[PDB]
Amino acid sequence: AVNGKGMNPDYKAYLMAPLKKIPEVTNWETFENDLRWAKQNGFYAITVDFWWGDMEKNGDQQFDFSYAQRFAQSVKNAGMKMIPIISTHQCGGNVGDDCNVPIPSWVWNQKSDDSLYFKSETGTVNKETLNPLASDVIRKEYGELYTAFAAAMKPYKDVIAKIYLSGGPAGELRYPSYTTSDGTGYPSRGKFQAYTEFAKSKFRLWVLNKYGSLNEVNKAWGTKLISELAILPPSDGEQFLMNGYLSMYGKDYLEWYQGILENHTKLIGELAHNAFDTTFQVPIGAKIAGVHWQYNNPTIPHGAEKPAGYNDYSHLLDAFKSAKLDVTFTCLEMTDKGSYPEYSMPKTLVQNIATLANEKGIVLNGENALSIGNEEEYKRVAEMAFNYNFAGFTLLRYQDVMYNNSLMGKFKDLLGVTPVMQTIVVKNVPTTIGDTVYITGNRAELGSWDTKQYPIQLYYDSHSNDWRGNVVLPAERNIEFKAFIKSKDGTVKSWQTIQQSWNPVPLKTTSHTSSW
Ligand SMILES: OC[C@H]1O[C@H](O[C@H]2[C@H](O)[C@@H](O)[C@H](O)O[C@@H]2CO)[C@H](O)[C@@H](O)[C@@H]1O
Ligand SMILES: OC[C@H]1O[C@H](O[C@H]2[C@H](O)[C@@H](O)[C@H](O)O[C@@H]2CO)[C@H](O)[C@@H](O)[C@@H]1O
Ligand SMILES: [Ca+2]
Repeated sequence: AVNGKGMNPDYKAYLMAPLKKIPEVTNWETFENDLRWAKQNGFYAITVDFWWGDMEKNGDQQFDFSYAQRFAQSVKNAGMKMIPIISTHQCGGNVGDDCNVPIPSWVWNQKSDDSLYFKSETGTVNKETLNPLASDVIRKEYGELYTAFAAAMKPYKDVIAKIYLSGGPAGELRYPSYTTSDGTGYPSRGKFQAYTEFAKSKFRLWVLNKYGSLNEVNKAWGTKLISELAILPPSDGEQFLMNGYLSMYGKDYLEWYQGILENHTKLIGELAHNAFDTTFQVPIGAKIAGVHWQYNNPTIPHGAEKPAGYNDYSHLLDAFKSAKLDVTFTCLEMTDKGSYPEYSMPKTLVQNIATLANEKGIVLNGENALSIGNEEEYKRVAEMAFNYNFAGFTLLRYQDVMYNNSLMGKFKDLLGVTPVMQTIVVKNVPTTIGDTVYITGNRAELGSWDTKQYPIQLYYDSHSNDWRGNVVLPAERNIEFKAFIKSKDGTVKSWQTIQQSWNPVPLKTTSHTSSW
């Protein structure tokens, strides 16, 4: 893996449940059979959306956690674990949405102003989730829902492995910048969603709070605004994305725009920890979308990410760290294109996020953006997961593998693996001062024969006078590997003579010993 390391010891595979209720797509008895089959194929837990529109449908504090508890019982019956997603977002309207579960309609009556929803540059209204700006309502409702859900799930704390929060559209922490109705779907540039009267006033007061007065604002932006009401978000989104973003105004607007998402993260994180920590003691996570299109566009750089709220990934990730939330990223199955008209750089995106997460000590998890029907995609997911220190991978979605034995088996082989610690010992390595030893092998867990950035580093054991290392390998999988020396300057000096193999890697810890 990157930086002489191996696969993450805590790696786990998860499976996404259907979008609809089990009773609609199947029956409880069969569901339990499925869960046992999934487990048989390396899946540790099943992630599931518990829709806000279902749990507090009729009115404020009129909860219905019956489905959730029933679901939990079957998971317990199957001998599995579950990862619930408190979905405070709408089901239906996004890609792959075979459902229609809006958020509680009575919530929109709480406010008389447009503070609860989103409005695009062109006036397209979005209501598939609450606008992070209405923190007062978010605090009341999410606090109430998180606490209520905790109480109802208390009896099943044993089958709950982790809890996901919903940061916005599709359960991701972002703005609804890419929708068909707004005409901003992939691979188009996104539109900013801060055009409600409420959003305008918040930005204005935020700016005035930072500078104090219009005189100091104009002095900082090098502008000539006559009135405070002139302080407004980008009237021309494309122009802003072309060069407007480079100005002091641009920096300020993007700071606020993204800041709203960072504060949201710290809020829902605080409420979540307060609600679940004492009872469950499990990690809580949230998701960051994979806005890979218009990434390397020359005229409008990151033209889709910015309107979604993603301007400074490093700054965004600090919010997760402080809120004590694990991060989940998607697009692990895709590869870079970076060509007109899409300018799609998914792989590059993932690598950057992973590197940032890893340097910040944030636990990282991944998902596939779209359904997979070929082992090739699984292979890509494997390269990223095992080489970029991902703590877990969640397959989207249930039906894809549950009703296809061939695809299910390939998933088992490549991704449904159990990481086991093993000691690799190499004897008689003709090293010179400055020489470092490494091993690389066929599987993605061993760096896929890469010698540049994915090899696993070995160290010299002065007591036994050899090179060895505690490497984490996939249990019960056949592997082929070879040791090699790297000169001080970072170039391959030589390779071990005979190719080594372990058919298969033992489930129990031991050591593979070979000579140069
Ligand atoms: O709030 C002041 C004005 O901001 C925007 O204008 C920006 C423009 O969006 C940006 O691309 C350019 O670089 O800077 C100007 C301001 O200097 C709004 O479009 C204006 O209506 C506001 O008055
Ligand atoms: O079941 C979890 C969520 O699944 C969908 O959202 C996915 C989307 O389909 C996928 O392309 C993208 O990469 O990730 C998101 C989030 O995992 C549903 O649309 C959501 O409503 C569900 O919460
Ligand atoms: Ca409530």
